[PDB]
Amino acid sequence: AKKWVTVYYGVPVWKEATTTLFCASDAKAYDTEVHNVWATHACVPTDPNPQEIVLGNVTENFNMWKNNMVEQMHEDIISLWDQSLKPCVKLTPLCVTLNCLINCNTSVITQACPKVSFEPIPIHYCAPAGFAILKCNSKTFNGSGPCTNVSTVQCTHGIRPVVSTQLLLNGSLAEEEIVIRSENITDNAKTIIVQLNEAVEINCTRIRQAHCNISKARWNETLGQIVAKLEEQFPNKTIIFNHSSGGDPEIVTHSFNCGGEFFYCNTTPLFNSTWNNTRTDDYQNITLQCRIKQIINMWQGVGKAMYAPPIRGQIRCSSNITGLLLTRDGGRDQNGTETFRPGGGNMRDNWRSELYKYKVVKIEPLGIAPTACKRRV
Amino acid sequence: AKKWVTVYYGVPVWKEATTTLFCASDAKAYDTEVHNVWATHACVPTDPNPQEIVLGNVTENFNMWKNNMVEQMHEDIISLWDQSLKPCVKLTPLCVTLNCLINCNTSVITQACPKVSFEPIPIHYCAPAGFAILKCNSKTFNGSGPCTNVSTVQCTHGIRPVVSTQLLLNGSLAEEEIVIRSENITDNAKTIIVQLNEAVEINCTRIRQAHCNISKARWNETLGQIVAKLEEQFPNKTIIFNHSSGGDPEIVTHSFNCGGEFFYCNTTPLFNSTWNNTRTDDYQNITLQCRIKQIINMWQGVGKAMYAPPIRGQIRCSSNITGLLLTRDGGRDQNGTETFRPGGGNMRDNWRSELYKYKVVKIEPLGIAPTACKRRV
Amino acid sequence: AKKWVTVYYGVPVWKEATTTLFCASDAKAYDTEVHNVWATHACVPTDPNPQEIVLGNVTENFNMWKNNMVEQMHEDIISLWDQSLKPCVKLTPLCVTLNCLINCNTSVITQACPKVSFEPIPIHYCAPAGFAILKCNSKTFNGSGPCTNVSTVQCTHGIRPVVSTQLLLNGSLAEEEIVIRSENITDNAKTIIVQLNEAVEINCTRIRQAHCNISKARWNETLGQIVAKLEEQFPNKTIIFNHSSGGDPEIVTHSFNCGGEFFYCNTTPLFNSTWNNTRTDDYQNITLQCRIKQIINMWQGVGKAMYAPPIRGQIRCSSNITGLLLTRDGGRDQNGTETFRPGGGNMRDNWRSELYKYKVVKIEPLGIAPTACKRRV
Amino acid sequence: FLGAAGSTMGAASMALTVQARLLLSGIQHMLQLTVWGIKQLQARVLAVERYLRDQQLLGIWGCSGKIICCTNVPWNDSWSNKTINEIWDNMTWMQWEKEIDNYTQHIYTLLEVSQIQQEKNEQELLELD
Amino acid sequence: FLGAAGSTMGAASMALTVQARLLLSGIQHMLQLTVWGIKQLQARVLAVERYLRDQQLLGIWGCSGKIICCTNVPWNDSWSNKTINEIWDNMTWMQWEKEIDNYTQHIYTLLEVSQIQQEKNEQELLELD
Amino acid sequence: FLGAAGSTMGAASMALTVQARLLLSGIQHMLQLTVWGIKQLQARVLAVERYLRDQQLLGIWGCSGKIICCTNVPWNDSWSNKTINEIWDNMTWMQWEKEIDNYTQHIYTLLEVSQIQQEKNEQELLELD
Repeated sequence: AKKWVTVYYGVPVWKEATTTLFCASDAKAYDTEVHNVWATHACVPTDPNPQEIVLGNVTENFNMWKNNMVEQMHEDIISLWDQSLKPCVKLTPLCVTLNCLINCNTSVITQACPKVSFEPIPIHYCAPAGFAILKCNSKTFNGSGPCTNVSTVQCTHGIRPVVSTQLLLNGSLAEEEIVIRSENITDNAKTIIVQLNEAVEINCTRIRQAHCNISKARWNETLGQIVAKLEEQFPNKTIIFNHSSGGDPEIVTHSFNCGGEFFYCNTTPLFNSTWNNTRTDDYQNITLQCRIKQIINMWQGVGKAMYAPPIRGQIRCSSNITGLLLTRDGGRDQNGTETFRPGGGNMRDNWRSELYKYKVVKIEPLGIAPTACKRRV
Repeated sequence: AKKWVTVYYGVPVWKEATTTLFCASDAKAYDTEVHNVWATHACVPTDPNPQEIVLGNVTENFNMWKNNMVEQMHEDIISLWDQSLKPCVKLTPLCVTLNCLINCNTSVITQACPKVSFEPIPIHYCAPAGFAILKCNSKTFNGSGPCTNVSTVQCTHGIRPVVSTQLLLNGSLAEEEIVIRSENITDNAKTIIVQLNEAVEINCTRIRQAHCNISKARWNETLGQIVAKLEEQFPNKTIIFNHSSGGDPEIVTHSFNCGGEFFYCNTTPLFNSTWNNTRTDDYQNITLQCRIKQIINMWQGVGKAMYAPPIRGQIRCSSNITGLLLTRDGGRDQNGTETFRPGGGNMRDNWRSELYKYKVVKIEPLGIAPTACKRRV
Repeated sequence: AKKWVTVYYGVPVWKEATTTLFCASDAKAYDTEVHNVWATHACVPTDPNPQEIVLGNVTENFNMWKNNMVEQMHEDIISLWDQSLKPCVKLTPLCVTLNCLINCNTSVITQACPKVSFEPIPIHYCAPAGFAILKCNSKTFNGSGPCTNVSTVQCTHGIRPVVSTQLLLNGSLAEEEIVIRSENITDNAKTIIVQLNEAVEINCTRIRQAHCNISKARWNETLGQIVAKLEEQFPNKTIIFNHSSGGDPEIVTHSFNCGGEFFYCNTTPLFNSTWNNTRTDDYQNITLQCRIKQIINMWQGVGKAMYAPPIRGQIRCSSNITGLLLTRDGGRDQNGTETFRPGGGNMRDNWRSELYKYKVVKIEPLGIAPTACKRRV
Repeated sequence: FLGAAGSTMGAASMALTVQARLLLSGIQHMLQLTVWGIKQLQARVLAVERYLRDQQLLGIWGCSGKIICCTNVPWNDSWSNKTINEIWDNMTWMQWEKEIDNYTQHIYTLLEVSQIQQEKNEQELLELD
Repeated sequence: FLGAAGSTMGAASMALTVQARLLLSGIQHMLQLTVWGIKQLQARVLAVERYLRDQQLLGIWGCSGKIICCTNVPWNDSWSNKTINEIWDNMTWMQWEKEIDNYTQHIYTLLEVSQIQQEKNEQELLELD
Repeated sequence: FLGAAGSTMGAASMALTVQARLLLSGIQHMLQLTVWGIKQLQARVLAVERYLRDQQLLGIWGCSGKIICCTNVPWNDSWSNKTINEIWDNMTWMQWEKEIDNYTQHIYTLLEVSQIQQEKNEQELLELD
């Protein structure tokens, strides 16, 4: 016949937006916790009854390394820390614009230091009226690959902003098997993330000395499973671990926070074992030395920070280990080997392991199509 | 000429739905009253500015034995009692499905029974968004007959869900005369509701002995009016009153719930005396002997419910009388006599005494009609 | 060619209405203040965030002395005064309809007199859903003359219901200079309002005696500026001031209240100085004698009233003067002079100097106009 | 709003014109009122939604965008068999609706088929012009 | 939503087209925020209801569901006696509305009679075909 | 809301009529939870507002007050080079939208010009009648 353009309505279509999402936490508003205080000041209770729509045969290209949600939660967490742990001295630099001796002098800051309790609280992220959030359901997700079993929602699950390096503390587990994620293997430039499917207990207890214990009977099996999954990418070579290569104290050794104390712990007696298809580790309680600090290197920029003296004593911490961060060492001098050292420190990297599913979308109804009819004039 | 079809939009229409309503009773939320506690827990503050509107020369068929709005208040008060008057043990049997000696074993439940106050408060039912209720204003209404003055509303009038038999507690009175209502007369099987336009007072006080007061000087007037009105229906008959014919202790003898006490008062010396066109009683303060009890056949299903025993004393109950349930005795041997005995037993009948004026209505706007129009084509 | 009528939609047009308005004040709900209690019982919390759209070069005619908003506040304050300071004996005239010495008698009632505090609170007026409020921003406004820089609002600014005479108490200051408002000068009938730019201080403190103190070093300059503003209208004649000319004890002298303390303060040593281009007043403290009262004349009608005995002692008041109401005297015998005296008393006038910059409107969208298009038929 | 219940069809139609002309001619408190506000707003929002949905759905019959519509379907003589004047001067809307209840199902299919008929005829007419 | 007052008729009318083209081309917390939210919602609901009611009520004159309509009633020179250029180059909406407020009511009666006559003529042609 | 993504164009077009027929046939609280009711009502009100505004603004191309219009712009072959059945039975809506995303700016201007021409011709004829 004869094709003629026409304008339709009500077509389903999606896009990508850059709106602002609000927090949502089941706060308490009665205790001294700074997280509770922040949640009470700016957050609202959770949805009494969530509603999830299970969409059908759709296929959308998910990408996690280029998401935009993280760039907002990472700026919200930093604001959160400005209400719990104020610094006695906040020493940061600032330069003066001069083409080139560029002016650069240290600036001093100080306020009150009242000791307060500190414990993370779950937080929910929701989208405003006019947008939706797609979430995937595939058991693997391939990293940054398309998946099919998608669903639509308005809010995320519970998220704990726990901060740490070289080891992922309390957090959600995998579906059925430990998985490895990386932006681009074979470039020895991007951090490798690993997610487990069964947490491993850790218990730290202690004036300037403390110990940490981890169940070896489970840790050996965890390493065995991780290595077994890992050989697939590099079958011929031999995988060997090794302690940190040096740098700032906040990255050479495990560092975390507990009860207003900044714990630093060496982690050498965990990566000295060269691994093969068989066992070469040993053959109870794995002791782990730790010493608290008062002059630390900030993670929100550059500059040292000092806090008030430590508490009297009797501080305990019990936590679960679910994820892991590992780096790689490549080169042409490699001779049938592959050394994997522990790394991390980029908080964005630590937080991408929790928002790698959700994607924020907007709906577009309009549409143009060629039809077989003709207008009456 | 020639007839054609056409469609009009917006035509009012009456229909029947099966929606659900929400309790809204004046609450206090600060006192220890159980009704106020129930209202504050699951109810809403009453409507501040309800509106009643008058239709035109409308004529519909309000019904009383086919309304469903009673089945909601029944199951709401039943839930309220299970949370308000917590028994020490609420015994309720439960059988087993066996064809036939069928299996039927006793069932028991556990619950704490601390002494609690109980003073009934009205509840204002209201239909959800999208529907309405309708009520007439005829002073007689004939029962299930079409009225002529109709009004549309959302929330009913204050109703006390008090339970009792052979005598109604506080309740609305008639407008001009004492009225008599029934569903299908001439079968001596459907209870006759007699509504009074004057309140007969009563005061009963007192530990298994108590005394109730009846002022014959004020009861005689109401009795005479009721008997005179009854004479119209069966003038050829001679009206004779008597006492109950036997049955459950909660029906044959008057019962009430006052101050956590299950009063059973024997009102035989008020309905045995015969009546005629002239008085034949005597010629003041008739003493109604009463005995406190702890035995009740749960009106909300066959079972038992025994609470903690009574308080030491000092119990008063001052009540009004504005309604009554009376059935008539029929038979082939009726030789110019009309036996009138006390009635009651199904609290559904009492709940039909306050809901017969309201019917749930929905609206459908579309309509068709014939006309001489001819759409161009 | 050939014009034809055509109807448009959405055209911007305004009008005036006579709708109602609800109080909007920031109450407390805990204090004993009667104003706070009344606001909590009937008022709403203040708006959390206002918005103002600045319109273009549009023009409007704001008439001030014929506005309808004043009566609403005047008849709303009367109720508030009827719930805070109750009189012990309320005496009012009462007549009977008789054409003529008509039947006229005095009816007296009583009420409880529990001593209670009293402090004026700011109040906001807001329009209901469907109407809008305009506002001018010119620095002079000429009184009842059109402005050019108008903008829309939704709730008026803070207002204080403080009631006094001959000296307007705490109130908003002018923009740049004192401004004079007068409905129609040269008729010696309408009260003349004057608004200042620099608030003046006053301190009045006290069994039946009290003293008031003022700051001369600022009052002299204020009076000089006021006379300089006045001289423009009257360049030829000579300005003069004088004490009140008599009447009721509530108009010949200043009168106000402090927490159940009704002060009738004389103000003769402030308006005696004859004035010309130069000063002739003096050359640190001006003292004003004050005597409390217990039998007063109501301001919301006709009739005397009585109150409870005065408080023990230690009564103080610090106040800011912002405006000034004056009367005037004409006459054919005037020999080139202008005498100005204190005024006030009509609460309508006392509130016409605070709502001169507001007006209510509703939008009428329909419009017609001629064009060159024609229909097909 | 189309008509006050009780009046006859003719009277209601006559009063509707005058009402429309006149209308378009330009001539205590407590904290717990919050819940009732929502309970009220919900009904209004639902009614607006339903009205708009029905107005848009009327596009199948060709009357979309209008309320007073008549189709080109001849009125058969096996449905009512009554004069127009009597119906339009008595037997208010409820009775008239209850009268034609039995057969009203088929008229919907007739209307749909006639609308499709006119639509197709329009498409064939498109070919010539 | 046709513009903002204070601007000439022609300028606002023209800017409306550009705005529509551009839009269509696709190019501190406290417990007392509950009340003002309901207040805001009520105004929007009322505005929607009024808009719908007026849009439906414009059906008498055959301009149903149209912001801009056309009529066939000649413009008598005894009303304003002005040229179509000066009307749209100056005299922002309010001034023009003020100028022609005396004859407004008569116009509605004239339009109603014209519409009824047009409908009757169309029905006569219908009887013809 | 017209359909669920993934389904082909023709299937959704066919099913929408049945959906309309069905829709026309009519066949643990935290006192801070009150905020969520407003959060839902605001979304619903905004949806209705946007629907009305878009429907009103769709009138430039002469397709106002409808959900499926037609225009008078011939369909070239350099845009898709595709036939009816393949488009209307395959190529889910998102894929088709992506396919012709380059020319999605010229067609708007072409359609607007065609509408202007049609309106001018119709007014020229109106001058005749």
